[PDB]
Amino acid sequence: PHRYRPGTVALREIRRYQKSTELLIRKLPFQRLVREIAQDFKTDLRFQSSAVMALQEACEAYLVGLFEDTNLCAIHAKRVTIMPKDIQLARRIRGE
Amino acid sequence: KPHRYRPGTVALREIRRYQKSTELLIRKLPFQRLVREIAQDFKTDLRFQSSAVMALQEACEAYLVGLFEDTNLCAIHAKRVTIMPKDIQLARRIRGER
Amino acid sequence: RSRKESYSIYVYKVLKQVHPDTGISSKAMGIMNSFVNDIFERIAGEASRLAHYNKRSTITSREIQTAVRLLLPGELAKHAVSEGTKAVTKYTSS
Amino acid sequence: RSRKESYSIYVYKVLKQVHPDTGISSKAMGIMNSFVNDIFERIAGEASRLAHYNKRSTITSREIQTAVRLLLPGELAKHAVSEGTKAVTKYTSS
Amino acid sequence: EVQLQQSGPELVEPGTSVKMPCKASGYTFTSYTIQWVKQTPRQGLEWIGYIYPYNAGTKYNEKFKGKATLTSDKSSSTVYMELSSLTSEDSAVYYCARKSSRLRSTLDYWGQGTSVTVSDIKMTQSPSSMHASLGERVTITCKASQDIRSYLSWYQQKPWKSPKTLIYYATSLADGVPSRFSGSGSGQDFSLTINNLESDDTATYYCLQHGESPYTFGSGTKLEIK
Amino acid sequence: EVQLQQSGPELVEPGTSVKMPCKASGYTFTSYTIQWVKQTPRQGLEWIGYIYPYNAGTKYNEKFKGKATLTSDKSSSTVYMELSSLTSEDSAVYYCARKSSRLRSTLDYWGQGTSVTVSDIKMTQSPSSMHASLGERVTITCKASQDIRSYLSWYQQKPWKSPKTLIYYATSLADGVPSRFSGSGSGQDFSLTINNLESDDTATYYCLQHGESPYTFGSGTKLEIK
Amino acid sequence: KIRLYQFLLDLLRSGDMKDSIWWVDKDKGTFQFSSKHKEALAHRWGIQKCNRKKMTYQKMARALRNYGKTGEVKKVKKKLTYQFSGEVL
Amino acid sequence: VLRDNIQGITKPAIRRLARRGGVKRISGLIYEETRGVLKVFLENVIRDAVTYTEHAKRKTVTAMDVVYALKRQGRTLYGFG
Amino acid sequence: KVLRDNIQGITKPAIRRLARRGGVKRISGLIYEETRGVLKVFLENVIRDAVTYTEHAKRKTVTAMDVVYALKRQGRTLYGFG
Amino acid sequence: AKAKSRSSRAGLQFPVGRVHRLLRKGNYAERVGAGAPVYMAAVLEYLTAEILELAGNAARDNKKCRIIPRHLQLAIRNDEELNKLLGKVTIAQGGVLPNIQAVLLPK
Amino acid sequence: AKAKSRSSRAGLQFPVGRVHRLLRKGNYAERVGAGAPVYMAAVLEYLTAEILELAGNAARDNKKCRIIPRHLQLAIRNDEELNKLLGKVTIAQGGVLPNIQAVLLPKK
DNA sequence: TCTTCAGCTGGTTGCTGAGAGTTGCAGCATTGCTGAGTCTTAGCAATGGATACTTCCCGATTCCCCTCACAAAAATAGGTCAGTCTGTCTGGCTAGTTCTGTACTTGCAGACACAGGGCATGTGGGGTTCCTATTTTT
DNA sequence: AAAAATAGGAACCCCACATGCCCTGTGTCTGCAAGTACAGAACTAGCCAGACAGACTGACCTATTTTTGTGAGGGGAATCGGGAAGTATCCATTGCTAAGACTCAGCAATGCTGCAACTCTCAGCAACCAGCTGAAGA
Repeated sequence: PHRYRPGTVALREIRRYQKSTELLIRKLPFQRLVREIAQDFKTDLRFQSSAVMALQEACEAYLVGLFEDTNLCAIHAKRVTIMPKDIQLARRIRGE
Repeated sequence: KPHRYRPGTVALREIRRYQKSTELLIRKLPFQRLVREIAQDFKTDLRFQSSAVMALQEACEAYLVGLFEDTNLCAIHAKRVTIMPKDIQLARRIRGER
Repeated sequence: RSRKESYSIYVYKVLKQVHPDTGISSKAMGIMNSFVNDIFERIAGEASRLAHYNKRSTITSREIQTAVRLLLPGELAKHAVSEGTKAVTKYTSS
Repeated sequence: RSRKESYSIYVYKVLKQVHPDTGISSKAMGIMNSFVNDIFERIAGEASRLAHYNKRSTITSREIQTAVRLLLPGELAKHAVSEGTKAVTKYTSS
Repeated sequence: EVQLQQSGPELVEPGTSVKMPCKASGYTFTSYTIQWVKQTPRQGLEWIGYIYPYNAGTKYNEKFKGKATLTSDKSSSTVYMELSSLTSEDSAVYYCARKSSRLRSTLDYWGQGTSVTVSDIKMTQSPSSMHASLGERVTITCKASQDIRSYLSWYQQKPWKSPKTLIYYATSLADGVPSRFSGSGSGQDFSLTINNLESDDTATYYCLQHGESPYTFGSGTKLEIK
Repeated sequence: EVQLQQSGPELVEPGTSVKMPCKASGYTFTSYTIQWVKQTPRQGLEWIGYIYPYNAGTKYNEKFKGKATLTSDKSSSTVYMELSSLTSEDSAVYYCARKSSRLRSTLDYWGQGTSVTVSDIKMTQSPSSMHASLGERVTITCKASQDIRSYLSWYQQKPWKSPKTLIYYATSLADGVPSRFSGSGSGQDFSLTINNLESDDTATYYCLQHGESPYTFGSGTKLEIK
Repeated sequence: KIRLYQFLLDLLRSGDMKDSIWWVDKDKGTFQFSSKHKEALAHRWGIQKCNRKKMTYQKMARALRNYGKTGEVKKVKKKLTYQFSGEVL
Repeated sequence: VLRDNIQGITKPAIRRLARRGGVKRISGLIYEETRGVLKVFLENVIRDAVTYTEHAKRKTVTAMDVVYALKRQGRTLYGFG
Repeated sequence: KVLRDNIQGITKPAIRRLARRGGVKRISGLIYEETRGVLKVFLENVIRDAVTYTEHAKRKTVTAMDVVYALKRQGRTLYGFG
Repeated sequence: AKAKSRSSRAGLQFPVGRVHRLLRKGNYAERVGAGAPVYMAAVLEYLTAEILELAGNAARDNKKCRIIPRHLQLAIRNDEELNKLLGKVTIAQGGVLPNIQAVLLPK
Repeated sequence: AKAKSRSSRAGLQFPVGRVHRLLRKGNYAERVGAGAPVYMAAVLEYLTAEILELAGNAARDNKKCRIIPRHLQLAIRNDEELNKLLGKVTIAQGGVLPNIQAVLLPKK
């Protein structure tokens, strides 16, 4: 059958997701994760829904900023594929 | 044939001598002339303390050393040992003020 | 039943007076309230620090004007000092 | 005769307490005075900010307790709160 | 301090395409929009479009869409206007001028003007010309078609010279202008009042709105002194 | 949560190069120094060296200089000790344990111990071994040679087990230890106070100084219950 | 608000895109709707009124019959017609 | 008690967060390291948030204190108070 | 008096010394121009903030304390000057 | 006499007395001047009016009645001065600008 | 009655009264508790004692009997917690920590 | 019998460390009162169980297109060197600026009557939203 | 035959609109103290001026890093398919946040004091100079 060339489909969801504004990470595993990582500080905390919304959107904003930083980092090296050296350099320049 | 050093060992030697020396690498007279050059365009006939211009001095060499080691990490990332201006622009971009 | 005491209606009135027809969501009101509050403690902390700098126990228009010049970059500073100067000048006449 | 009011002799006392046989330059006095002032204004701003967060008009050992748990990272926090706790306990018993 | 350099005059046959620059200095280049305007002797001034070099955003007039093209170089702080398929009714003086991205701001500084020769809302200026001595009142009218939220400014240009900004937001004075000028009016009726008249004040005056996307000038008004 | 994974015992002929890991988890691996100590039946616990993974800063004991070799791996959170040219008197158990960078801090959590088998201030635990019932009154003396600024830490070691941290900074009780244990003394003379006694107290006790660069362990005190 | 019949009279007075709706008798206020561009009118009126889902001609037919109860804008028995009164013109 | 929910963020989720940032091609070693940096972001942010909630004697964590913690960290968030 | 042409006053061996303080082995001959540009924008920013601080103080001589505050403005806290 | 608001006196919509109260109990200074709350109401109306104009222009370009936070994101991210002012802030359901590298486009 | 210093009452060296005065006139709140200034003094003595001890070791292994700010930077840069507390610092007359890159080392 | 070298006695000119003077600031004695600690209960949102379905994710295949390994160049920048041009460090000298001291004054804090704007609530017009019954041609 | 046009019941969202009420911002009066115009002491910034020495810089050789080209290879983009949690409503519970009432603990405010801190001045000592006196050497 007809098969699309690689990259064209990928830039299609690049185009539809850069104009999209909804949330990208599923709510139930993310709240399970935040409860698991909050369990170690003090056992049996409690979360309202807006707190989980704030954590999830702060994580999405931080990760998309970090990913565009790694994009500039990787395309500086004349490459279109990101490796952990790129994220290590981005976190080192940003001070982490 | 006079004895000439291969490139790099003089560079590594001045890396070693300038990483333990703490004195100021910029001459004071051109730097204070430069900050006066900056100073006319905001207001006329400003006056500066010597401690003030040493403060701006060591602040700006700290900023340039931070930028240059960021440029170093960017150049090593690009499988290179030479720095080009695109490394400085990338460092300025990732640090957020562009 | 607890007097939440937000800034929603003033952003509503300014939005109506300069855009007579545009609609508006409450989520953007939350965005507006967070923005105006964040600017408020930023510029108020700058005014407090600058008043404490010159051994001033009062905050009048001069130091907080200097805080406007420090915080808002570019044309924002001169336009903001224009609006504020006009406002306090016609307020002085009352 | 200008009454600069630095902390040079006090940090001199504590360094002669902990290192009895070492002198120190005035540049390090400037560094340490700037350090104590900068750290103090940071932690005091966080303490006042936290007191404003809870509609509390005072700063006691609990607010500065939480604030030094906030700003000092990791095990510096627990050692600092241990020594601060025994200090305020000894001052309480007088 | 601020400079807006342009190119020289062009002697161009019809049917071709011409590139000219607008090199500028003295300010942060990426933080200001650059506008392009042409000057025809029989319709006055005609706004073309603008560029915002912070993100290379474009916007063109629908009367000049396709003919007009803006290209910007961030490295040399130089923007380039491109006219394509030059017809006979293109011989005009072309100006490039700076404006901030703020809506309250207006066209503050101008280039010298590139004179190229070839081989909606309506704005009305009611008194076309007047004669006055060195000390009396003069009143100019800038009645508009639609409603504008005080987004109007006045300009004075000398013959064979760049325009100079006089008022901004129709009421607040610009930089370096004396207090003789005073603007008033809001909504659809706008006016500028001049206190004292001098020998250098005789020029051509225009009022430009920016409350809407098509930036429209008035018909112009020539002032005569003594 | 804090875990120090170590390898098992090894049967190595002398003169061979031996490397073992000190894998850690449950905490930020770079934030803490990792110390190294060996224990012999004839000399007791004896400090070897440490590495700090931020700058790979290594400091070795003078009598273990050349014999000991440290390497660090930030990727796998592992720290390796290398033993070269194995002496016949090297058949001993080897412990690597966690310590923060502060001089107020000390060795808080310990590894299980690798029993590797081969085919300065003199500080002294004054009481040799105490015999007690379930409710007596005991006190252990840790007089040193020179002065230390309360840089003493008390350790309890069960037989064939890791040592357990009891007191830090010679007076402050460690986390997880009950209030029955308390340290006292400053400068050169010190005392460890235990009021209540149970069956689990039957172990060997140590005090450790860290005011100087070569860390020296105590002679050891074996407490006996009923 | 009451923008419905007002703007329906307004684009008729403006004379814009008459393939969908056009005048047949301006004195009595009647007009004849096309059966093809009604989906374009549905999308155009939905984006003007800033709705949540796509408008259907059955739904605008449901909405515009409420004016007959009030008595200003009425409906007569002829295929795809709708008319005003003398007061609202 | 809950465990191993770091793998709960599935492979197309890291792919879609890459897609928002403009990333064209992603190597296989990206995903676990992004999980690790996401985890360290949660541990510091939730540590600040739980310290704020322990100060107020509240065992229910508010979104307002989350805005507090992100604003002190340098990543101020809007719309939640 | 008036002053002119001192942004080229810093020499390229001095920029080389700054680079060798930054721990880089090999530099190019093209680095000095944007080095001067970055240094230019950094001091025009800090002098704008500092002369604003001085101009509130109704002083004509810029001290060192307002310099410390101007560096503290961008999260670049400067030490040992008070 | 007749009560008259300082906002009504100064031609402000934002409440001068309320921002005055927040300056009194905001722990900023032991005394506060008269003109500072008027100044703050003026500058806050400037900031809100300007970014609401950019958001309304973005909504009118997209042809929406209602201001969405996506319009606010497109309003503040498309200006250099607002990006300098608001670089370190995240916005609820704002998203990012549509931006790709030109080299990522195919030949 | 005999007056004793609150530093002497707490057994510290930093002035509790000066700290309390600076807290009251620092525009933080109009009420200040009793334990806050002594707790403030305690954490300040901890920070100063730790940094001066690290500078003492840095002077001792450099065979110097006077602390230079280079010793202060070698103290403050050699700890992740100190560097995290002082990420945005510029220390006067100290230089930079000596580090080398792995690629810039010679191959042989 | 003269000069010349040398030491004592008395007054001068600096020199210097400790008794004494001085002043800003921490600590001690009340006090009231007001913000902070405690108990109670309403009430409202969070946590867990139920269920369908629907979207997403995990798993095998392909291939093709980036990327890394390697050779040639060829710009390009580093090591020496001659001449130099300029930074610096000395000493002085204004002289515009800055701090200290007062009067007073004028704008701002404290306290009380109030009433009008702001908040939550509910309602009503003006729209949307689905689906089922009736009637004319294409 | 048949489906677009035609009514209508029944809900469903949203933007204003009215109202109760409540609570806090205006207003007026009284007190009061921080800021300021003014005058003078002092202080250090900019400039001046000369000697000098050492970094700067253009030139030059050379070596060596980088870039461009070729090419294999393997890793992930794309695709199909089938199962599996995500989630949207729906409810029960409960616990825990907070308003309100009550009671009181410590801290701002006031006044006095006393030690804190280098500072202000002081009386004896080191060197300088001359008159007086006395021994040495011609």
